[PDB]
Amino acid sequence: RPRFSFSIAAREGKARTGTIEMKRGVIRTPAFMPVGTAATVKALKPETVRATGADIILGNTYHLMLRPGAERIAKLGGLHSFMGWDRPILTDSGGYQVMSLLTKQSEEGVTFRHMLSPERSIEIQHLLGSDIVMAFDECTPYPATPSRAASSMERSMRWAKRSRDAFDSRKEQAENAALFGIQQGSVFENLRQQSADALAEIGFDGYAVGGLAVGEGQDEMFRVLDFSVPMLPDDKPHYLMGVGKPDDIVGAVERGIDMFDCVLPTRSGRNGQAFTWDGPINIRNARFSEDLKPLDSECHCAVCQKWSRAYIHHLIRAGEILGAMLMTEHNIAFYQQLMQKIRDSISEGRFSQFAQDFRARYF
Amino acid sequence: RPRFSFSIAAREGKARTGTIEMKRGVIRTPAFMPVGTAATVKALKPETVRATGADIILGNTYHLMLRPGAERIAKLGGLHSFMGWDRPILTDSGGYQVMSLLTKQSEEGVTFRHMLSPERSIEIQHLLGSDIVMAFDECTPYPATPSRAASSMERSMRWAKRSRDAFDSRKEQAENAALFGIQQGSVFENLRQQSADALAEIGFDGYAVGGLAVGEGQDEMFRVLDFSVPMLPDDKPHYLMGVGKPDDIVGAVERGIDMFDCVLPTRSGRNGQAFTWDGPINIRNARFSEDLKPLDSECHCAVCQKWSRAYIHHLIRAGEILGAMLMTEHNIAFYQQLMQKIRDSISEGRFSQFAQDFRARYF
Ligand SMILES: CNc1nc2c(CCNC[C@]34C[C@H]5C[C@H](C[C@H](C5)C3)C4)c3nc(N)[nH]c(=O)c3cc2[nH]1
Ligand SMILES: CNc1nc2c(CCNC[C@]34C[C@H]5C[C@H](C[C@H](C5)C3)C4)c3nc(N)[nH]c(=O)c3cc2[nH]1
Ligand SMILES: [Zn+2]
Ligand SMILES: [Zn+2]
Repeated sequence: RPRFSFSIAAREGKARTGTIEMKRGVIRTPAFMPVGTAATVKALKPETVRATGADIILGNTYHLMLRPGAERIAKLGGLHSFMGWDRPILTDSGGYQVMSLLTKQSEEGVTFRHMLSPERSIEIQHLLGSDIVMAFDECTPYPATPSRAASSMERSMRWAKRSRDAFDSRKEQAENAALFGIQQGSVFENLRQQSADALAEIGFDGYAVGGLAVGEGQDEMFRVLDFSVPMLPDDKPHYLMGVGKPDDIVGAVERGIDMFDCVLPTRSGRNGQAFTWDGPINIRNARFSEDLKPLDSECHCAVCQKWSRAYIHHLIRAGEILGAMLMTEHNIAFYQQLMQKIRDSISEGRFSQFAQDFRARYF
Repeated sequence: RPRFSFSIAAREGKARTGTIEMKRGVIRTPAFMPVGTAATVKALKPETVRATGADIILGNTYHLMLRPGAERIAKLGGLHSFMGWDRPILTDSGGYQVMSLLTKQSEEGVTFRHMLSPERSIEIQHLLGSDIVMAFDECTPYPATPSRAASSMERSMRWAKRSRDAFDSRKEQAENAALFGIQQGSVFENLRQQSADALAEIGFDGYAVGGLAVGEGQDEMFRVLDFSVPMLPDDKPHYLMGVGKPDDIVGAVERGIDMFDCVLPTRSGRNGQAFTWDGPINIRNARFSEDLKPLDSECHCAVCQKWSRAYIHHLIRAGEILGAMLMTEHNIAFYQQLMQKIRDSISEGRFSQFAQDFRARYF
């Protein structure tokens, strides 16, 4: 396999389905990437994550640099060996924590004491042995004034160039990993354009839409996606960072997005929320106490083949670890099944009908 | 398979190895039974528990009657269907909580508000669909004066008769399940004898040694086992309740015990203690932070085939669920491997040498 190749096999409107080939495996797109902070997809063994259909998982610079440490993970053989996942890994750069968290910021980077800069972030991702490296950016807070959004975005573009140069200066990283740039600009079309232009001028293997799912709501997110994704190079993958609920994903795919990551299936699962084709349910609710049906009626996952809502209701109410294990496996499988249905419907030219059918039932 | 059959295949001294055949499967003895309070072996799927080699698991009247409720579990199909374990299940009767916990006691039973009595305990075990039912007893506290130990023991024997009669009066239970009586008497030989005599006069399918592992220490426990186990019928299984550390198990087998249950491999695992043939280790200790070896060098479990001490060290320190999953799988597998080595060494007539070798290395 090559270091990186994206090929588009079918289109419907702005939607695309295809594959990313990398040394450690193939990624079917549109793709959902389960996430983790501490070198684990919470409550799942890697083999379980792979069984749900995930092709790639996501890790993060900020948390792994604190614990167990990037240098430590490299001494131990890298992240793949450490956690036992041998397929591609994408790592975020720390740029969302630049917003979400404790800091002193400057053009050099951000101090948290721990420092992150374009160079340090790319170095940490190298030490982890990430397959897809994210540029170090600033997720602009929402709302932002145009002036502030512009200043933030411009800094991110300078950081994007520094990220590219750091990555290219490390031959092993440049020969075996991919680098994605991240578009900023808040909700403003001209800033989004300026950012896309800067990023394509630098040149990346893939392009993320950053700065969304930060409180603007779905309607505004979709409005921004409407003009922002066509600004990105068509022939490279488009990654929407931190999205989202099943209906967010469907709409985003309709607007040209190829890749997604979100804590929702994992986190929500441990809190008792199960995704179903009839919408989400909270398994802790008393109405499930004697319900022998599986979480979802059509789901193919191992949890729905064997255990009832009633049992899982009990496990979550009792604070049992197996409750979190089962809910998480189901929700990740659900998400993977959603992505499969999306890929199949685009390849068959019936995605708009699927999106319609999906929404009528889910809502 | 019959309702219940115990056959002894080999002996060495007081030690025995054999099988218990029941409708839901065969149990190899000496046996270790993983336990749970809430219709789960904590942090493990049933299939994982079975893969470690367990033939039978233990549940408990007291906790399941509180949550999710015995009647509820029966409405849902019984414990086996509910939790997804189709092999035998032994249930304790609530008698240890009579000691360990909130109560008003009388000859009728104990109020906790929830009531337990011989009749109610046996009924709950029926509703759960337990394969091996424990008589409802009182675990005498330690230390106890001879007078108090006797009074307690006598009440337990009256409760044992009531337990037998309740069990026999329910034809489905009597035809498909087994009933074990529990010997009391504290540390006093004459009371232990009186109790064994009472229990054999009633007649049970198996006999438990109750009232130990309640703070007397190993030396005293062994001294009591020395005279107490030969008081029990030789041709029925001998179950030591709530024991124990690997060396407790080896010594108890040397004194004629066939069956064991303990929270240690599960609980200790979630707290960071791993069992190894070189003794227990606390994986949280900094000395393991960069240790690429598995938990144990010889263990056959899936965790030792794939992950390092370093990774599991990280998981436990980070409070990750997968840390508890991995530690628990390993410790239960370890315990099952110990039992296999014990069974093999008795069947080959080299158990005393194994016990010796085991202790030299473990300590
Ligand atoms: C929620 N909406 C949202 N997320 C966003 C992220 C993080 C993506 N998820 C990774 C992450 C973040 C947290 C939570 C988990 C694990 C680990 C820490 C990595 C996912 C973002 N990351 C970067 N670098 N830049 C953004 O603009 C950005 C915008 C986001 N908008
Ligand atoms: C620790 N030493 C010890 N245990 C003992 C138990 C409980 C066995 N384990 C079941 C149990 C108990 C707790 C903890 C887990 C799950 C569930 C609740 C069932 C194991 C005992 N049970 C009964 N009926 N009688 C005893 O004399 C007795 C003595 C014990 N001495
Ligand atoms: Zn499912
Ligand atoms: Zn092991």
